[PDB]
Amino acid sequence: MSLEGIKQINFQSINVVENLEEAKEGIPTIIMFKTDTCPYCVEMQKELSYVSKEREGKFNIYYARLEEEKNIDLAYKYDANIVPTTVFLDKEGNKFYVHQGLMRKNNIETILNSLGVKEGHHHHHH
Repeated sequence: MSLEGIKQINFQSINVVENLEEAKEGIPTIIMFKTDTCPYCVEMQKELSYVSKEREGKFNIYYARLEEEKNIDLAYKYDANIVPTTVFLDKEGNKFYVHQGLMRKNNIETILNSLGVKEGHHHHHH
């Protein structure tokens, strides 16, 4: 939430990453492209929190802020021209499904299921 600012913004965003620089491979990668100031981002973030609640350690959620330079090429590489551009990638980053527009937990979650989310088999059984 809105605290610290330095490197603790993701206190509500679990399974998420600041940038691909922090993101890794193996676990399927979901890229949501967002401008600096965007309300729809927050709405989808909390939805993502719900998804992460039902899916601990399986995929990574990359918040692709248009605030940086890397997301210029990143944007076009993943067909991002509207916020939020949600592109669903499988384990190695196979761009399977892009969706430009807001969604909900169920629908996001179903698309992950459509990718496969194969890796991420590090989930505590209890």
